[PDB]
Amino acid sequence: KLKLSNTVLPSESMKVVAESMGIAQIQEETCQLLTDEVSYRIKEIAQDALKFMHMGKRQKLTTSDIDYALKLKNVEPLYGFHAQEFIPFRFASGGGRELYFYEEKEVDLSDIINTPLPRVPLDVCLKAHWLSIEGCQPAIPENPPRLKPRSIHELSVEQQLYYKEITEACVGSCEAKRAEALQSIATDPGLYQMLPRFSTFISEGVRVNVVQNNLALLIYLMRMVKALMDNPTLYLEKYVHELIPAVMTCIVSRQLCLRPDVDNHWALRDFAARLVAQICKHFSTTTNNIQSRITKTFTKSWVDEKTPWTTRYGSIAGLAELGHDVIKTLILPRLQQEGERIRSVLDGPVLSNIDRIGADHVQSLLLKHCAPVLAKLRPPPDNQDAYRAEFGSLGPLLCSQVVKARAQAALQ
Amino acid sequence: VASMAGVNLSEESARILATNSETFLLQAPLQRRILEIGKKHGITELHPDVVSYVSHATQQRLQNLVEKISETAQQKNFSYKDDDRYEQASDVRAQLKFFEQLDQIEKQRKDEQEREILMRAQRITRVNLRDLIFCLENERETSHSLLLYKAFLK
Amino acid sequence: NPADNYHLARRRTLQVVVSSLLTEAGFESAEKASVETLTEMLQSYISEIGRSAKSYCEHTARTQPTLSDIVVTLVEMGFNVDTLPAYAKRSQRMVITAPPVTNQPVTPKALTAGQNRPHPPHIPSHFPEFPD
Amino acid sequence: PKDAQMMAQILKDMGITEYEPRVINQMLEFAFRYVTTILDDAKIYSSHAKKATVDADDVRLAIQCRADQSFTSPPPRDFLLDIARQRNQTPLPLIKPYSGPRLPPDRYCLTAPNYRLKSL
Amino acid sequence: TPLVDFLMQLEDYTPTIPDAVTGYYLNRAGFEASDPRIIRLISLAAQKFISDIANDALQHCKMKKYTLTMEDLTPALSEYGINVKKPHYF
Amino acid sequence: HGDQECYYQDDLRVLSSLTKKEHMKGNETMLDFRTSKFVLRISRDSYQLLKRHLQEKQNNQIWNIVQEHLYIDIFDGMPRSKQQIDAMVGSLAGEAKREANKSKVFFGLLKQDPNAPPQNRIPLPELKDSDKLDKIMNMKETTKRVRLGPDCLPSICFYTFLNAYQGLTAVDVTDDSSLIAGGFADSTVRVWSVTPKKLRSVKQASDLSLIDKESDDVLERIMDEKTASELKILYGHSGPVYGASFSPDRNYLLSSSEDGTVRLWSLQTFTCLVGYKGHNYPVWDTQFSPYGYYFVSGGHDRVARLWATDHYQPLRIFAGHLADVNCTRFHPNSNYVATGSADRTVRLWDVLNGNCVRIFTGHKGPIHSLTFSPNGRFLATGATDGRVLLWDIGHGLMVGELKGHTDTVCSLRFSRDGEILASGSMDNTVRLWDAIKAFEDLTATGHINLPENSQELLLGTYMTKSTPVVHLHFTRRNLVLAAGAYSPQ
Repeated sequence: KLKLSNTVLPSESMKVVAESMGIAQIQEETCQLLTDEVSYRIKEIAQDALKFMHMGKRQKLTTSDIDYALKLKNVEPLYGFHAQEFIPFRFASGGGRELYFYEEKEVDLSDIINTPLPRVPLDVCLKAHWLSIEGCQPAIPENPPRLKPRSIHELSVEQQLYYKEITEACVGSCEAKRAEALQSIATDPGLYQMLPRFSTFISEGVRVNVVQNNLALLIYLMRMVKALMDNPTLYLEKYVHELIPAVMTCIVSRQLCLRPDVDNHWALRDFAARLVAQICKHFSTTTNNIQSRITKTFTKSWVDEKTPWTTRYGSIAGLAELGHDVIKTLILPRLQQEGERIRSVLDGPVLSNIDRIGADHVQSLLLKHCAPVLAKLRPPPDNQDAYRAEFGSLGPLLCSQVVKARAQAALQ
Repeated sequence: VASMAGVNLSEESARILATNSETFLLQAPLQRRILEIGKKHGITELHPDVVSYVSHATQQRLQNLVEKISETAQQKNFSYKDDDRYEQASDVRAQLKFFEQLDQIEKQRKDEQEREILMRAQRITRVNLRDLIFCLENERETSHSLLLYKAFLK
Repeated sequence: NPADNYHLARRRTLQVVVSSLLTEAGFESAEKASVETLTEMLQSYISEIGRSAKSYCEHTARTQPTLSDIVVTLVEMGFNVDTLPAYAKRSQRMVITAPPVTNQPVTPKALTAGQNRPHPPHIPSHFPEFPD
Repeated sequence: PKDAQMMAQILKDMGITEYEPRVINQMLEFAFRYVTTILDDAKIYSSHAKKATVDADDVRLAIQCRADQSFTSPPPRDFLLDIARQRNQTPLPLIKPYSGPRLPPDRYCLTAPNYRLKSL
Repeated sequence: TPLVDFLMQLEDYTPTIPDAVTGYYLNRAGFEASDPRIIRLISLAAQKFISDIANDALQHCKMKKYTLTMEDLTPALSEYGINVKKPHYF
Repeated sequence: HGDQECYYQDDLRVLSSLTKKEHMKGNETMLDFRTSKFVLRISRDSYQLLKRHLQEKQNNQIWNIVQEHLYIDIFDGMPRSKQQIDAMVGSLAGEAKREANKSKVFFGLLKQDPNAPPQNRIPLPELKDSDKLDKIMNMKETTKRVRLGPDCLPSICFYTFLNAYQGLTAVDVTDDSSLIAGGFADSTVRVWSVTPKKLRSVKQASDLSLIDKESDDVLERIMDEKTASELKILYGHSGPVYGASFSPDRNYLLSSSEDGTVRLWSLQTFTCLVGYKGHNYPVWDTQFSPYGYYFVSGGHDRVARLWATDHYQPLRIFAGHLADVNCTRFHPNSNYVATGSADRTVRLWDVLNGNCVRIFTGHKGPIHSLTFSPNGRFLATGATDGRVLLWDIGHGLMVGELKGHTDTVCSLRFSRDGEILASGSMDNTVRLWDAIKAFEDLTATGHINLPENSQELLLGTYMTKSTPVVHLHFTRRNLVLAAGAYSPQ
């Protein structure tokens, strides 16, 4: 079965061209005579431009194939203009005209000058790799993809040794070892079918690693989670039910080790955990299961009276990094409670506890979020004392942060 | 002539000064020549001012081609080595001559081996066909033609 | 993106050159189809002195073209070459800086590995090592 | 568009599944260039015949006088087989044994001293 | 030798078109960058052609300055013997 | 049009466009189809039923068209099956006569072989002491050469072109895996050294005049170390370079392009030497002889020329094809030139007399790859239908059909022993075929019953990452090399 037809250009386009040139009152047989001649020349060239596509070993007819197909038929590749003498440009392609259907048809002559030129790409180089090693294709990134019998483990001993080396490197005794092991996790294609043992090693580790608050052990495990996530080959949402309560524990937990000093890292432990938490709510999303569940736990962490301030700071960070609208709809009705908590830490003399440090970190983070939440939905008018209607927390310094954001927008 | 700033006007006016800086067809056999091609169209007689107009048209066709091949036949007669504003950059012919001398040394070694085996037993410009071919593949007429295609084998 | 950029960097510089010459003339704000017309005549003009001055030098048995091969190439395009020393010494002229090159950032990271199985004797040492 | 949707059907009738978006835009630019040089020559031929209406014989003349110059073809089979048998009759020449790098005469090669201007 | 003198001056001259872009379209046609000054003369010749067309188009716009339209490029290239084409199909 | 066989859709589309007379008067492929005769090999058992339906006056008009436009070549035998007729038809003016495939072909190798031509048949060049020094280190590589077979499958080393935003259109590798050439769409040829030995030019003529010849080092003395790169770019084509061919002495790169010239680049000076202008049309392929003096170039003008690197004009014009000569391959004895083409025929041409001695029809698309067996007995051809057809050369008969590939098969090569044929196509796969089990049997019916055995002859299929396999090469120690630009597409 082949219902192949002969499609020509419409004749009602050929009369428009003729009467817009000075040739009026053309007959239909005169006009049909134009549209079978030019539709043959389009068919003659597109069949002849398909010879250059095949010879160049491409499957896409580029714009230069018609330039050589025209030159082959002794017609100038020039499309915009036609030179009767032909001496200024003799069968020289000018690369066509960059024109569109949805174009503006008028531009300003200094708009084209002030735009940045595109980056010239890298030159052609010759790299060698292996398609086949004695018959077997390697999984390198240059390649696409009555007694019952004594059973064998589903991992090989090379794979089991690889798992042991990667896990003993990912506990961060040496930093270059970690970084390679993290890149190895980030791009091994065959790291599926080992992923249960990695997820179990992460989950089990954080839970017996918060019994004594060992910050590096945790910072290395969170980097292992981040290296597990950006791997494109492996299927993760079968294992995310173990991954998510591990990161929530890094963010919402108390620190058993020295309260101050590494709290700077503790903020980053809560910074790395809140980053991977909102990346996990970005992926793996179905209706009303993952993002709303962690949002509900973060909000009941917040509205809980008389919290641990480490847990308070971590939950504040976690609710803060959830995106544009989440701080637009959630952080709004709670400024008075935040201010009252800050006032209590300030009044009570107790300085040797961690309450004061927790309060300062929470207030700074909340004030930065409130700044763009404001820069985003209102003009920057009355930036001096109008914020005193919102208990005067960040005030003019918040206004200065908004001004810095406006300067960054101007630079963009 | 229809174009006042025409681009082939400035070509053959600057080409002539480049050659300065270094037909009239027979009316009797032409008039029989036009009339025989006119039998295939029904053009039984011709106007008396046409057989001298085609002769003026054939002259300006070949004079536009004689001037064009003369400015490329004098392109090869420009010796750079007499001038000392120019510097030599790459002489492959001399390297080839040294290689040929080495090949001759190898041939002499072969001859010595054979002897041992025996013991044991006012510049004048000439226009080539290249200068005519070069002025055919550039112009639009006679670029894809059977007269240039056959000229590649003459 | 990069294959488009290979052609586009060199076309967009040609368009900026055209816009700058139009501004020098007196035109501010041109029609869009009139700019892609004139930068198509500009690319076809550089590509025609490329093909014809190479043809004039290789006709004289050479491989790289001198000045005497371009002043005969521009004559055969009708240029009147003598007016070019006066055009080069304008006071109105601009300079469009060349398209940015990704070659300067040619190589981010290069490294080697060990434990690869040895080469069999039908594979020389200069081929890549067997992987993990 | 109207005439651009017919251009995607001329390519699909020729089996061209994959093409750049600038391919349709410049085949329309060639088709417009081709019809405004047939009809431009058609009214030149109509003014030669002195008729105020450009009728179908004017377009029949302007097509076949533009196709006689523009769209050429490779040489025909009776021409290729005549120059073949004129060339294939000549026997192959023998080779000199130690001539060196085997090249044509030096006016047919690209090996000249290849000068350049002195920088000063 | 006026042009030989000009090409010798062309070292230390930066043209409006870069030599990385003029040299790209010369390498596309077989012309290889032996000497920068030769690339610069080719760039200046192309610039003069486009500039002359533009100036003729501006005289036409002033007769009918400001915006350059296809109906200004049409009589400007008509004395050059170049019939420019409207898009008419977009 | 719709009752025509599915393999004829392309010709049917060109015909649907052709409706006028003047449209066909400038096609030159349907102009040569109208004047030639379709050969139409039929059996005598079926021709008796045909002639008993045409010699009667009831159908004397369609009988008049048959005896005017169609040859009929009759063989005495069984009528062929439908899947055997499908294997050998597909060309325009196709399925040629057996009287063309009965000429004596010297398909043997040079140095007794009765199928070998004499050494003085074609005037081949001398073997120099530097060329005799090459074969001394060539047989040291043959010492480490592995026997491949269906068990010891070879290792494939893919040499991918990573950036390649100018489109790569031509690859060649030297006979020893030392250089890799790349023909690109930006009108450049780029030579890469793959051994750890940089590409050096020889010294200039002033530096060679001060040194002496007759020294043992000589070649070493001449090399310039000031010019030493891992990459040399060659400029001078005004169009995309489509052919690339090394000479067997590792000098003398050849390249052909869209501008109609074949160019001979030196690899000692890294400049262009000669531009061979015989075509006015895109030269789609070129190849040096395996002895390195002659070379054949096939172009869009439907001929293939034989050149000699000493004359500006060709020696032989092979002018029998009806479409573009896509491929041009020399025989291993260089007395015969195989030219595949776009009219779905492969033709062997004798270098003496320029005569077509074999016509191989049976492809459904334009032939985009040819290779010869190292015996010289067989010829593998690939085309856009994904079929690799194995032809005999002495019998002029196809001996097998390999139908594993999906898209255009653009590269074929046999092993150095002949044990494996490697096929690379646009489906980004390198398939390996058993080239010993495919030629286990060695007529007057002019055909053999092809076995439908492709599944048993596939030793393996290896998929490239988004990379069409443009070249396939076999190292002298039987290691597969392949080169292709990586196109993410």
